[PDB]
Amino acid sequence: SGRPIGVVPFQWAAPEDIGGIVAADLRNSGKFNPLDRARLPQQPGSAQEVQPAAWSALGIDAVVVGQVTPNPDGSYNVAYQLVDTGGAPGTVLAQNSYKVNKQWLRYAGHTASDEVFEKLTGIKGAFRTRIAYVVQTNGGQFPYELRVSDYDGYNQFVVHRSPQCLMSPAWSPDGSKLAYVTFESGRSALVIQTLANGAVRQVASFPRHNGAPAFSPDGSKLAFALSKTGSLNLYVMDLASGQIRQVTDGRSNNTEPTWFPDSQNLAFTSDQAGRPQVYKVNINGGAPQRITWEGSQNQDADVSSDGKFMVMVSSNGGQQHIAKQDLATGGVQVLSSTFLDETPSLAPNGTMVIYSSSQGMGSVLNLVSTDGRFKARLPATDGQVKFPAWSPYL
Amino acid sequence: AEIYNKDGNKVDLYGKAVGLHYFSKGNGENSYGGNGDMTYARLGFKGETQINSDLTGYGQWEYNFQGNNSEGADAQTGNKTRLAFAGLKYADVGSFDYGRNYGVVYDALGYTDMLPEFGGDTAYSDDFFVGRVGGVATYRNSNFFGLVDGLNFAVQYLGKNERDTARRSNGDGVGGSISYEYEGFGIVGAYGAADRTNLQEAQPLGNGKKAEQWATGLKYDANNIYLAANYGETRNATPITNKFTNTSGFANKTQDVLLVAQYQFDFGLRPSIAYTKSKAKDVEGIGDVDLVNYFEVGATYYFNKNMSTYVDYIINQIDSDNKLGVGSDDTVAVGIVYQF
Amino acid sequence: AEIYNKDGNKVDLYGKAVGLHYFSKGNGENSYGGNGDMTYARLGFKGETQINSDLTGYGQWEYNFQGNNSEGADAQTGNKTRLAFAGLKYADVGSFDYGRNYGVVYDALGYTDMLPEFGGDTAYSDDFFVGRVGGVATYRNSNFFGLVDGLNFAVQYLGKNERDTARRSNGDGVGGSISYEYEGFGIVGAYGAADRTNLQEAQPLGNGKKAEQWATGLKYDANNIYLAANYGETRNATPITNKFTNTSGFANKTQDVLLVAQYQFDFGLRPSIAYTKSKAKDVEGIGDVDLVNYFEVGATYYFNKNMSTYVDYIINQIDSDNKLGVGSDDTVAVGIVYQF
Amino acid sequence: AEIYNKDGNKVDLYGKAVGLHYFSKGNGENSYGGNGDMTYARLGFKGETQINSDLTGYGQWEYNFQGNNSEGADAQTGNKTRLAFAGLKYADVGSFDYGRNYGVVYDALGYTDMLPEFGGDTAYSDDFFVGRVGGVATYRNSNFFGLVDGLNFAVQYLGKNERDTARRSNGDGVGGSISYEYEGFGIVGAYGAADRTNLQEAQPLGNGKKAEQWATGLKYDANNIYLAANYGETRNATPITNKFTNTSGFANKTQDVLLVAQYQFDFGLRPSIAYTKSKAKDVEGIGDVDLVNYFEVGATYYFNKNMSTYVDYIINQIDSDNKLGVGSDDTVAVGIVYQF
Amino acid sequence: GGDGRGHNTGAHSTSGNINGGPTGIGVSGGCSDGSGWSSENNPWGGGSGSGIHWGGGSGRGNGG
Repeated sequence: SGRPIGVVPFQWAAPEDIGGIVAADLRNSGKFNPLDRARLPQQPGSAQEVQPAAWSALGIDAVVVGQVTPNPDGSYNVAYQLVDTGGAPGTVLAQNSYKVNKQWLRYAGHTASDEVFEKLTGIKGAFRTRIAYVVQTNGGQFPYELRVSDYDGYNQFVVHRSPQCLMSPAWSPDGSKLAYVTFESGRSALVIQTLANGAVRQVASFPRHNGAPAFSPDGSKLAFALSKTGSLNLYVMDLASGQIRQVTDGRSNNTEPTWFPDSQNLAFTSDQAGRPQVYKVNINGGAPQRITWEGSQNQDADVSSDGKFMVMVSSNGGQQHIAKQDLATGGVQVLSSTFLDETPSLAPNGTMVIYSSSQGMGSVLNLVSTDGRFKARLPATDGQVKFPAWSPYL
Repeated sequence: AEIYNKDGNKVDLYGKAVGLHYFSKGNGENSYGGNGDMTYARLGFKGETQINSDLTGYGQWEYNFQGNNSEGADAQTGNKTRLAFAGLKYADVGSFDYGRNYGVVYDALGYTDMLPEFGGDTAYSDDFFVGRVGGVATYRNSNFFGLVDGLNFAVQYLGKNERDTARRSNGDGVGGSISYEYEGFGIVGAYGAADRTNLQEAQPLGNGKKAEQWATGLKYDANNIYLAANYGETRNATPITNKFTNTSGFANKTQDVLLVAQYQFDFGLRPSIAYTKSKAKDVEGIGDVDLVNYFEVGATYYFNKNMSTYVDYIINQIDSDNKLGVGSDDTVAVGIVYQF
Repeated sequence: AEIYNKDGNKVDLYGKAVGLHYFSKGNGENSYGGNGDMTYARLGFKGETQINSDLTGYGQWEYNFQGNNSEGADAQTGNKTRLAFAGLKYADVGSFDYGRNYGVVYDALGYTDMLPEFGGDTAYSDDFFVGRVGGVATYRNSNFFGLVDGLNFAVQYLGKNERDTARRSNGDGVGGSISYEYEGFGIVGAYGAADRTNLQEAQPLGNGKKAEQWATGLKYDANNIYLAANYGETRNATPITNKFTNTSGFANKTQDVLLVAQYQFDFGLRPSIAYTKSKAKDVEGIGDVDLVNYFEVGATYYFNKNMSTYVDYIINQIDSDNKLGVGSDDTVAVGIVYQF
Repeated sequence: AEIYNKDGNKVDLYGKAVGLHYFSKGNGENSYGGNGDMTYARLGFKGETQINSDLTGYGQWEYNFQGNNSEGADAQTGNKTRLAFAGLKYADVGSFDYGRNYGVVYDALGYTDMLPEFGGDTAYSDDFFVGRVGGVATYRNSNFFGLVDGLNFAVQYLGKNERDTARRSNGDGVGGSISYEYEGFGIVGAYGAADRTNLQEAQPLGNGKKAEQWATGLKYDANNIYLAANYGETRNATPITNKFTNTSGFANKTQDVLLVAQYQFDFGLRPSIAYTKSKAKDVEGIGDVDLVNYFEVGATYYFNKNMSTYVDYIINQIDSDNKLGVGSDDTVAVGIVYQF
Repeated sequence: GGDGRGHNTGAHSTSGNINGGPTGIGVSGGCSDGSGWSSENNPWGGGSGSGIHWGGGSGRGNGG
């Protein structure tokens, strides 16, 4: 399902397949169904060349065409136009053109992807965003790498190598830093590393476990979990002052905090009621309220950017899967169907979830659209991949 | 088979069972090999671990248990530990090991020792350098520090062993061996020299202290073919026994010549041919005599790597009047083998 | 347990440990079984490989190590290799093996040898066809080429073995055995004949050359129950020792009767009962006498396949005045077993 | 290494190979330890199975094979089975095992026996409670049913063993041991008592029936450090031999003192020092004498868990005039080890 | 006979080991949630030492 759309190969072998990137982007959202290349009624190289009747016959009311041309300085011009083939046939609804170096051809494609999607949905595009994750390679000395890549698995790079565990990265709202757990010192610590220069800020090294950092959406605070009290509980640091306040206090285990859009409430996982469930608490007035009553288990939550829903790992009758819970009704919809579904992270527009599974025996991340309509494997890495985290808008 | 390959450590348990029988005219006293049931099972373990990228350590051990024996007092007869050693492999300089292992000269004598059952009689065990012995320290170089491909050399020191019998005893010894393999062709040369202990001198046969062995080997193996020719000479090193006198000792001088030609087929078949000869000289009271002089004609069907069958017919050319009570009778052997 | 199952090859290392003890009045000279600690561990490996769809090859070996011995000179006492053979199983025609294995007559005698520790006394080891011996070549047919289900037969040739003692020696022999299993019931009949060596004839007891054994077995096994009755007769085959004369040899004639009845429970329990008797006739100077005459009463708890405990009380009915110094005392045994 | 972990059952094959050598002045008759190559390989299997959540059963067996021996009649010399037992561990009440295992007193004497090759001389084998013996039934409690952490106790019964030699024989015995480990520190106390057999009493040396052993141990191990001090006293328990008289027996009284101090480094190194002493009293015709009195100075480099090298220099302080023909010479040993 | 088959001269080695590390080969994760099972669980181990001790110590009582 999804809205059918025509994505035509771009006018030029070309250094990169931009039309294929646009099709893949629109498809990954769940909101679009780019027409199979083998069933395109034509390959117009321009809006004038578009024959609307031939697309409307197939139920397509819009067509993406474009051009890639080489520049004398070795850069490339990438341009796209979106042509109405429905109620206003032949009208151009949107278009753009821009110059990129070969290594930014995908970004040029991603640029086109962002605007057409928004034109057709009114939703800001998230195809130029990034994911962070931890890769275990087969190297001996530094088996742990914190890496970042494009959402679709291309353009991978290494951000830091470490001989010890990293987990649960979280982006600053400006996209400039990653928080993470490091054992480089010999025990657990929470640190914030600035990506642009690789500088590492040390955040916390309390007794026992230091884990599960999260940046507030407004950028002022860092939430995380300490078990110094005897069990895991949530704490918040004011990043400007460095002062830490305690939010939860109890014998239960409390971890995996996520921020609500208001930068004042957290969702988190608790065993206070026995099996894991998701709770909500204000970072000031502390008294957790259970919000999950369907199924038998819910955990590892991430609240949407409008706060209207959340995604999480839910267990109902033996099966653990990525699920979505509407926060004002209790209606639960299962999104994923893979095995060992873990560590979900939402795109900044709430339209896609990246997560880890048994796919590739751990070596592959998966995407699932939050409408449930699209699922895919990311390109395989050379190691075990865990703890994905979808960047904010970039 | 590799049973454990984890934690940068790998263990390969390798063991086999052999249902074997020897036939020959008569009771088998004079038969080359013998007669009857010779079934036996061997068990062993090899292990490696890469301590560093450029440094790894390995340990290997093998034991042989014979099944032909009865359950009475003779149950343990023929049961022993063949190999038990360890060592480390550096990246390029080479590798150094210590324990109970084959002597350098065995490296040269390996080319001829390709027969299914018989063969390698000259490579006696617990002998100075020809067979597997305990108390050796060996250094080995592969491709001369990686300088020249296919040319490798080894050096070996032999700690003295004072045992009850001169047959099993020795003293301080040294030896070396070099092997160049090029384009299928192979050449080798090994030399070993050691001093005989007082117990050894006490033997009626044999004279002198310097027990010396050396050997040269040539071969070509490829395209399902294997040719080999080892010529070795020794002084006061080879054991000899006289049934008429019921007295033993060593040979003042010995020359040995071995030749093998085996073909292999795609359908798990390998006919083999081997000529052999050994003449001892300056024997005390026996002058010069031939210890072994025979032809081989045999074959082996290889069902797979883990299953095989074989046969060997030994045409013993030794005469009955031989001056050492040696078996002057032909022989044959038929064997079946499972091995993991 | 299966340690290697790859490349159409499978290896099953099977081994166990048994903490055992024997009790009886007195030191245990006159006790049926003995007295003291009888802890022992057995190790063995079985291996198969499907060479072709219709042809597979197998090799099996087992050894027994005794723990009752000390660390001094007697460490190896009682340590031996029980089974060591190989062979191939064709699809339907049958299977043929060779090595050190049980004799065809053991196939019949298996029904009675279901006891925890004692039992199968008639199936002595290194005896002609009743127990496990070295130098046998056996062919077996399953379901008569797959024609008739449950009816299977085996044939066995026994190469002569000239050992130091008449107890462990034999000569050329042949034998056969057939077993028909129908609806849980089981029937078997086995016969073996061989020639005694000169050492055997030279023994004071025993007379004649054709050493003959044969046996018939019946059983019903189902519903956690196992009934069995084996009657076997032999000539110049069973070994016998006279403490009064301190002389051994063979029995001109022997009849043996074995009866077993064992029940099994869901909760890892298996009570057992066994009657046994053996009468020798035409003994040189002793007429007819009873070698063994006893009842069994025992039990076994099966914690799981890998763990078990058991007990057995042997009511020896043999009298002290028996003319062969046989033990006229009762006995008991208690054992615990771990096995992988 | 763990080779089979399935069906709630787990098997750990553990084995190692050791290329070893002993140096000393002279042939090595008078050397503390000896002289020459002492390479040996040990193989063993451990097995567990959780029958229930609160009840599991285990079986373990170990054997040692020596490589220093030749391939002749002496191949099996020094080859033996060290441990072979089984038993079950309940959740909290405790655990009960039986077989061939270390005596309770070994628990106390374990603190000193941390040396690479030498050490634990007082803990003789096939001795009443100090070393590994066959026919023991042991019960053990960990942390006193989980009541008090770090405090565990064990009790052991020893079935009588009537062997050919008093050195390897024993009788009914009992023993107990308690060990409290707190925050790294450790304290232990063990006591054992048994009756000597007629052969032991019949020995020229030794007098009395009650063979008694007991020991107390203290230690601290942490921060890559290990300090230990065991003091044990025994009556008619320690074996003793007189070369001048070439006669053996047991010691009417014996005091033994052991002290160990070893440091460990992050880079796979562990230097060691050990003092030791044993004085026998009320010896028949020799009054009181010192059996062993020496210093240790040694080290061990750990390449990894599976590979290691080590050296040990034993400063034997025993004088030549010792009244038992004891070796009054120093000694040294150098070893290399692979282990899976 | 048959000893020559295989039996490489020179140094002795067969194939690549599964993992790099001499003593530390596993899969991944450190910082532990104490859960014993989750994605933030480090050990990924169980049935640690269920079996009883078997003569702890070197055990070389006298000497080979």
